[PDB]
Amino acid sequence: SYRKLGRTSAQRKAMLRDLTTDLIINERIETTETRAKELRSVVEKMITLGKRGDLHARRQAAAYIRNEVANEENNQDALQKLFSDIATRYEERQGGYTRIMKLGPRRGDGAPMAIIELV
Amino acid sequence: AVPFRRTSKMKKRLRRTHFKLNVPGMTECPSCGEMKLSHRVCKACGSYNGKDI
Amino acid sequence: QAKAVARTVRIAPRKARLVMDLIRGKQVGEAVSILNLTPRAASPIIEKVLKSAIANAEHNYEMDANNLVISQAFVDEGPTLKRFRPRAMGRASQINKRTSHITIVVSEK
Amino acid sequence: MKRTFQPNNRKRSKVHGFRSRMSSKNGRLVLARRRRKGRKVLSA
RNA sequence: GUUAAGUUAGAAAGGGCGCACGGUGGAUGCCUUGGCACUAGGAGCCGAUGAAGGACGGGACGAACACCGAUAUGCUUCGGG
RNA sequence: GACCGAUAGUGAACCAGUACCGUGAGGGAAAGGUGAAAAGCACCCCGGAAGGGGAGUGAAAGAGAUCCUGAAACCGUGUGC
RNA sequence: AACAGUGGUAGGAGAGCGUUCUAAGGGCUGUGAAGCCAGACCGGAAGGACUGGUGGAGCGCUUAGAAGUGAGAAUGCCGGUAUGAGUAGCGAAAGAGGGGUGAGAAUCCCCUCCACCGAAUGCCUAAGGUUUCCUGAGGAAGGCUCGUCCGCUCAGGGUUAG
RNA sequence: AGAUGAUCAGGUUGAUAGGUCUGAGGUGGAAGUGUGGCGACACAUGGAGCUGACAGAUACUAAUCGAUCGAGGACUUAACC
Repeated sequence: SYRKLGRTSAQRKAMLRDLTTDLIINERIETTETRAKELRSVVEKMITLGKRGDLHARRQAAAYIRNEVANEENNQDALQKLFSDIATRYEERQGGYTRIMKLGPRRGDGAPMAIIELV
Repeated sequence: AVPFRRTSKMKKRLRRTHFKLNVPGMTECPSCGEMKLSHRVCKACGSYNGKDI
Repeated sequence: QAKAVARTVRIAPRKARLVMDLIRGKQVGEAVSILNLTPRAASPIIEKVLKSAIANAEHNYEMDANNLVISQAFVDEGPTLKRFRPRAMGRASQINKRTSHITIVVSEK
Repeated sequence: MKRTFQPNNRKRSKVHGFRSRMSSKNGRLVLARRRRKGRKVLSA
């Protein structure tokens, strides 16, 4: 199965897409846990595409991700960062490119927040 | 679709029995001691599973 | 023994009642842990007044902070504030912005 | 929806106004009533 | 000891009765700065020499009250104190 | 005054014909009490504050700014059965 | 003393209790009045004492008198507080993340992306409102939550015509 | 399995879920390159490429460290002893 997250198909795709880009950039983010659970899959998936490094994969990942900067002083974007840096990071690992450490809840929502990382 | 009678204190309390809060699933922070949720991060130690963020 | 009070704080009393029905009769340190870790609006208020209580004990009575216990702890419905919600059809509905007096008493073993 | 009160200060001051009330006998009697009661705002 | 049969306590998530202590709420009691009805006496009209009633303004100091009117939170000039 | 004593008595004991309602005429409230005297809580702590606990003033602080008393409904804490 | 009797609506009659005030006479009260709360007291009833506590200044008793003289109900009036019930609702519409501030952040500021309007959700301008404008402080109330924020509160300032 | 509780499978000598790799099934012949064609486009590369939940492996990630509750077993009688 898969979650809905209180959103429509389109705007959850947008959520997950933005979040993937944000995570690729920052290498760590705090969100809700459920959003993280749903990221984990697709994020490792894009990492598989990076490990492939083919142009077909480049165009797939471009179809997904957003056109943002990931490193100033380099004119680098999230996509280049993904392939180059992260595939060079994880040549050798087979899946499990993430960690999800649960945090406590939030003051306004009571929502269980959690951070997510690239390990 | 309305109360035919006013509810008495006794039944009001009998209803509000289960209306209560359980405590959390609590543990210490082995790093700097204080308490913590299970499977979750020590906000003050900033630590988890013997690892600092 | 020692006492602390938070008089006339805008919060409903039942909710505070829940939060202190948790801790009635417990050691202060674990009680603070409860209030820090439980997700409710009233726990900051209650740990605040409790912390004030133990401070009063240590400062005005010198009663060995670690060796303390909540002797009693309760809430009293204080002066409400009246408001009105404009419901449909020109009718209004009375609204009771409640208020509470929290009271905590701390002793030794 | 449209409602009864559509404010125009001109219409207010030319109907319910002081010149108007003083124009007519019965409008003077208002001011009499509207004083011995003690109303601060005796007219528009 | 076991087995069988039979008895009976005790429980309290919570609740009821009573008691104790508190809160809220504003009654009750006490009080009056205000009013009600009358008595005696006085006076019973004010205004174009601009009324009654108001608006706007005035203070060293913000608003409002009260007082006052560009002579503006008082000025002569007779008295009192 | 063999009249009222703050739900009474003027509608109005308090900045009321106010606030407020209404286009308008017009309608029309609520709301008194620290203490003999501010002597109105220096100072220490908790706390971001508020609000508390001490200390001090005071005959009294359980008198602390809805400030004499302060009932009942209602709200809770503990406990004997 | 004896004898007999003593259900009772409408309703008639008679006995009284209690409240406020007044007159007189006799009293109580800071060594603690009334009032309030308890109590296992007394009386045939209405009712009345006693003790203790609170309170902190006025009040009973007797005989008479006069009355705004006794409340459980009016879909009564006013006020307060409950129940329903932590229930319904939280008022159309895409937000996410990183930084920052701060005691405290889903909700405030900045940035980046994304999304909505686009004969309109954009620019002007009437009537009307009457300081809401700008800046800086604040977060008790209002904001259908929070709030470090504002069309809220304080201060100040700001509107220039042949 | 389920509104939530609950139930069930698992909790580091373990395949509970995700991810990864194999596949199934579904879609239908990817992008890029080249050839032909003025071009629209077609052919080959190549049952290709892609693929949510499906099943089989895989200790990569997360099921950590903890903590709490939970018995001491009444009496009488009858039989064995």
